[PDB]
Amino acid sequence: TFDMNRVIDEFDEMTRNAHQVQKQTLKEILLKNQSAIYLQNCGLNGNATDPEEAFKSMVPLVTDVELEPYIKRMVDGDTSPILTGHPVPAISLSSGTSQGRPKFIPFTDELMENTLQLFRTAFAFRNRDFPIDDNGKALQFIFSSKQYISTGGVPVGTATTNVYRNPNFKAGMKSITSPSCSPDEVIFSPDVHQALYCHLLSGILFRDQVQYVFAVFAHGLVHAFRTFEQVWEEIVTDIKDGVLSNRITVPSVRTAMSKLLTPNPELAETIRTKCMSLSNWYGLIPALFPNAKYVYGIMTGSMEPYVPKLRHYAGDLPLVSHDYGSSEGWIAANVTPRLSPEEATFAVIPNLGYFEFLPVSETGEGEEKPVGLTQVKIGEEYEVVITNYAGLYRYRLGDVVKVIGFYNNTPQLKFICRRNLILSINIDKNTERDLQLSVESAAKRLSEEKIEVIDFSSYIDVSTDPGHYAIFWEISGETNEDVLQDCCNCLDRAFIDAGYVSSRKCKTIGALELRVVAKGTFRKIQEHFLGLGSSAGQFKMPRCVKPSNAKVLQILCENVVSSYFSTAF
Amino acid sequence: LPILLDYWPSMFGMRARVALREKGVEFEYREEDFSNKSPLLLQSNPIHKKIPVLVHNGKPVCESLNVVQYVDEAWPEKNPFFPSDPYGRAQARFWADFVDKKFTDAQFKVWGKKGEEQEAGKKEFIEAVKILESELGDKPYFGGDSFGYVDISLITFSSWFQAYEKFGNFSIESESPKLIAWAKRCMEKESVSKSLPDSEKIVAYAAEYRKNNL
Amino acid sequence: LPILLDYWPSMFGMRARVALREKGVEFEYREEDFSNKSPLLLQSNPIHKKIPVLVHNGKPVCESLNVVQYVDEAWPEKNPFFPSDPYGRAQARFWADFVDKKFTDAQFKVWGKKGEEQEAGKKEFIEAVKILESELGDKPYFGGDSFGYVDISLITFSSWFQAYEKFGNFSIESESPKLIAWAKRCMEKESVSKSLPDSEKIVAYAAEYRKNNL
Ligand SMILES: Nc1ncnc2c1ncn2[C@@H]1O[C@H](COP(=O)(O)OP(=O)(O)OP(=O)(O)O)[C@@H](O)[C@H]1O
Ligand SMILES: N[C@@H](CCC(=O)N[C@@H](CS)C(=O)NCC(=O)O)C(=O)O
Ligand SMILES: N[C@@H](CCC(=O)N[C@@H](CS)C(=O)NCC(=O)O)C(=O)O
Ligand SMILES: CC/C=C\C[C@H]1C(=O)CC[C@@H]1CC(=O)O
Ligand code: MET
Repeated sequence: TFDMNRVIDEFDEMTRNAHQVQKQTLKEILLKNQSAIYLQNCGLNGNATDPEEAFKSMVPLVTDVELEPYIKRMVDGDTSPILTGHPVPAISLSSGTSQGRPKFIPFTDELMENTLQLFRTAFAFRNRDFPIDDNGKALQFIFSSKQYISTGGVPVGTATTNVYRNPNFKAGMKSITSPSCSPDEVIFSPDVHQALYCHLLSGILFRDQVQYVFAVFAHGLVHAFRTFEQVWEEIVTDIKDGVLSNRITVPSVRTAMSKLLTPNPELAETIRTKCMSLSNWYGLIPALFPNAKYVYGIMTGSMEPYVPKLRHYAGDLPLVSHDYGSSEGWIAANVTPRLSPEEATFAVIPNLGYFEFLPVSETGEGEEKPVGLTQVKIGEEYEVVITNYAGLYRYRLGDVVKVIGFYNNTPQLKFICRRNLILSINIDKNTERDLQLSVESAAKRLSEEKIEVIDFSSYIDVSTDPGHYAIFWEISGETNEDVLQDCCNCLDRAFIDAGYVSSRKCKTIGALELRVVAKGTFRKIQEHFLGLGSSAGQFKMPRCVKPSNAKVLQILCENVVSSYFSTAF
Repeated sequence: LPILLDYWPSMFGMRARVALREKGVEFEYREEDFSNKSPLLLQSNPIHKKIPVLVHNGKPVCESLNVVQYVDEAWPEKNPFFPSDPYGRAQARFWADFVDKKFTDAQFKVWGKKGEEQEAGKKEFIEAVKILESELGDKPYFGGDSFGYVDISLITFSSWFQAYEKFGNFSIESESPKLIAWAKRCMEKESVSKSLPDSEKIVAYAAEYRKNNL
Repeated sequence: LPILLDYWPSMFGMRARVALREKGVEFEYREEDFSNKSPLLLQSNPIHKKIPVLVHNGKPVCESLNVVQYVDEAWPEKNPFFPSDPYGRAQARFWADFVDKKFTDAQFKVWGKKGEEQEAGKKEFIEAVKILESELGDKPYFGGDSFGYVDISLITFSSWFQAYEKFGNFSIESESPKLIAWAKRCMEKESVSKSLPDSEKIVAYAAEYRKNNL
């Protein structure tokens, strides 16, 4: 039951109660997960009078690689419990690479309760600084239309998709946020790139009522407001004629869009007029809806260079930094939304998990043991280690964060991060060069439509015999099937190495399948990543996924705008 | 060698079987027929006549959970089913007790009753199973850093997980992936592998219970 | 201090009450209007909503037999109810399991139900008081040479003996004299002496439940 004042107070109290809820959380995680095999070798039984000391002393810091082979076991046929505990409802992935190899993490139900508590507070506090209509809606470029399964018949999954797919969230979203313009089906539309300009449609529809434009980052807004560039008829011409534009080829989104289409000629006059009358599209967003109190998302560190554009799009409209945290971990939420992107700072949430930070102080690295989150000195930057119900215990994330100050008894952290990573020899390659070359050489074919590809990826499926490769393609614009079929061929044709060739010619591994995905999906993979509990930087994305990456996977299956196998061979 | 008098379809008997196989202590299995029960079962259990009874040192222990609790402490040298702390074991007995009444009551209605009892048993079972899931949250084994006291106790119902699916019309995987697949982990262990009878035989037995019992 | 949620006439509450004081702990008792289950109780046991509940280290312990186990394991230095051998533990846990199944329902039938159900119950409890007397044999106390775990479990039912006698219009002692005999002998221990409410009160609570549900 959402309410402004009582939620503040509850969170006011627990942030001030930081030490008790931090120590109780670790204990309540250990209570729930006292039987972890990882824990077993370490030698924990729970309870005791030194549990936290035992936790630090009897358990070692851990990297992605030795935890990979573990959580691999969960997904590949053996649906068994591992680092965390019971069989996971689905599996995470991380930016960067685990030994040049795909990353792995599990999620649980409690962090869904965490979803509901955390938006309530962030949204409550923002709404105190920027109150909102109860009967208004919200233009949010947010999408979760795609769901995949592991070889074991177990969904492996992303933040976006799972949260929205989970049963409690539409019921739990009603009173803390503005009802989405976009049907869930167009959010759940098999074609995002098509649905995305339709999402634009959607958010603009009730513009006087909408309280904000929202993306997790400026780039999406930018993308979208650079898609404000990149769409605007279709909508007008297709909303005009009461018939959706023929660019849209999908029945589900076609039926939904169709039920709301009748022929209106006066409005074109209006929508049109405003739009070519102004300078630079300075203030895109206030122009769309004057009424929006603020612009929302994460504008700090690496999205900082994308802020000018947003600002250019945003005009005088205030830019609000969004909270920080994710499927692996949630740490900080903004209870001071008014604060600018440049002065943006973030407040660690206390009951989400147990967090230890490794100091970088000496030169590089310097040898120092982990200290309490409250013990972290103000002004100094520590590497982030995160313990939580996602199943990582004393796991180092590889990111540097800065302590700006303290909200009562709780610490604040800020992000100037770039990429918290080092590379290792990859296993999904077919060098990135090749894969980047692969995408580049085949993309030229879609370039005759003069449309350029924003991002890409690849997959190996060892469930099927022969195992078959999967490429994921993210381009700004729609096109026919023949050309994507051709592109799939070139991807095979673009990987220049000898060994690729001997086997797909021998077909022990299936014809590389190019599954064209819709625009903004890999952007979505920036969306949960910079947002990812750690320190801002999380921006290197592994280009091809073995059965060792799973967040990207959930994304991959259901929004196959086009799904095809090479006609050659 | 300890002798265990066991009913192959009885779930409690499997738990004693799992216990002795988990430890690595050899035993002789004895199949009891309710029709002509052995002199020992009647001699060991004069009133209650209930499997599985274990006789160790010429001293017969009764109840399966008891077999388990007795079994843990009478050989505590290699495998600890329970945590060292008294309170961790507080959840132990409580959770054994949980699964033993409510869970056993729900499921027995599912494979052993018809009409509203099925329906009541369904929602009850699904809720029970949910409660385990939600309370346990993210735990590989119930009872401690290795295999646990209530893992064993709950793992016996894994054999009956598919008879419960088929009779109840509900997938225990679909609403609660974790518990059904917590059952698949334990299957890899030789304890659950060799102390847990095949799915097909017990479902016929439960199905036979339907034909046999009106 | 060890926090108790108790019901004035809950025999199981008594089992907690009898156990704690037996071993040597100063504790608090809270009386419960079950109409309004306590905020700490619902937090202790949301789904069961039942007592006795002993709270230690800000942690809730539940179920009567469980609570007496918590009692032993939390300060195992002065008064152990259990024998040293695992098997005597098993017998004692077995005998604790006996009192709860047919023994509890039987008395529940004798003062809780009438007629067709009543006489069924009265034959049930006299059967169990017979089994009980024979297993006692010569012993000063079931559980061990001295005060035992399971002594604590069924000693609390002895205050309901008046209730069983009056509505039951039967004398349990003449058919089985030594159980009831032993129970007033157990009364001498200070734990059971202070923990147990008056029998006329219990009789009248039983009457209160009878008069209402006719
Ligand atoms: N503290 C938290 N830890 C983990 N997830 C959280 C936390 N708070 C909220 N969530 C939510 O988890 C939900 C789902 O993300 P999710 O965990 O399902 O995908 P996942 O498989 O764990 O991992 P990933 O997104 O990296 O692939 C989101 O809606 C997210 O907001
Ligand atoms: N209390 C014992 C006995 C349990 C019990 O009643 N088991 C059933 C097997 S399903 C049984 O023995 N039934 C005997 C019968 O059907 O007569 C235990 O928990 O194992
Ligand atoms: N196994 C439990 C059973 C407890 C029980 O039957 N409790 C009754 C008291 S007679 C109860 O709490 N009923 C709940 C209520 O009255 O609302 C225990 O031994 O503690
Ligand atoms: C449940 C909390 C709501 C706020 C979180 C989600 C958003 O609404 C935007 C991203 C954020 C997740 C992230 O930071 O990755
Ligand atoms: C708004 S719900 C969660 C959004 C998050 N940034 C994601 O992309 O997963």
